Amino acid sequence: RDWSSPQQPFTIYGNTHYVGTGGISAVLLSSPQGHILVDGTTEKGAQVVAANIRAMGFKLSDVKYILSTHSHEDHAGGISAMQKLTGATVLAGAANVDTLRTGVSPKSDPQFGSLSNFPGSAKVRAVADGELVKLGPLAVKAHATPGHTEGGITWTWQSCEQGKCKDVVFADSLTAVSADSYRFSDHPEVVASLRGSFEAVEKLSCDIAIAAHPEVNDMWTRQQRAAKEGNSAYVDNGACRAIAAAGRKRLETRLASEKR
Ligand SMILES: Nc1ccc(C(=O)O)c(S)c1
Ligand SMILES: [Zn+2]
Ligand SMILES: [Zn+2]
Repeated sequence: RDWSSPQQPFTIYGNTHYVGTGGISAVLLSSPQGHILVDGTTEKGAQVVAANIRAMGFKLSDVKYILSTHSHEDHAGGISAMQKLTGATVLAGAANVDTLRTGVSPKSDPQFGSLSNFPGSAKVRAVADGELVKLGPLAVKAHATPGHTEGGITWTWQSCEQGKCKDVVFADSLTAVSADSYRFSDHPEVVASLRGSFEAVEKLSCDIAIAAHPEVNDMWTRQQRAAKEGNSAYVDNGACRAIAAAGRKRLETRLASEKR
């Protein structure tokens, strides 16, 4: 389950398909009028994501938007390659646009000093908090969830099967992690951003959460459960509350560790 590893794709609910690697989520939201891809995985992973989309019966040229959670190599490293293969427009939070274009994270990032660069993408555009991305019948909402990065976005939509619908959340990372030289306690904007994000995420309408690191919401345990129980195994309307709680715990543990 490495970040670049092959992973046979699978449908989670309705027109929501997992097309990522063994270790990094990517989702295709499909329609007869064209598709939206969420995240690219790693640079090597782009070849996995591309093959996975085709394996689910879709054409790369029909992917019209690529949505970015955040601009680190594990989630975004494959975006540039996928953008070239698809012709899609890449959408991201305002403060991560430059990072996606250059593939270099800025000094505001708590991990700055310890991050690896990744390939810069063409056709990157900003979206605002609350903004709707529409493609034919698809409607995906952007939710600003900064803190791990300034431009982090958590993306939400509804998928349906014969009129039975579920709220799906592609949850950005909410993790307080840094270079050795960084003190969160010295950076009130980052702390406040993280805390606002925990609050936003624990309030989302959230039947099915797909975390950018899939194990954050136990994707592989759920998939194994789904073999007998069906796709209700992915459904858990407390999952966003739980992702937020774990984010809060990681930050509180970190701030305690920093006390003089
Ligand atoms: N070192 C870390 C930890 C956590 C994440 C994350 O996405 O939560 C990343 S990219 C890097
Ligand atoms: Zn990250
Ligand atoms: Zn990550």
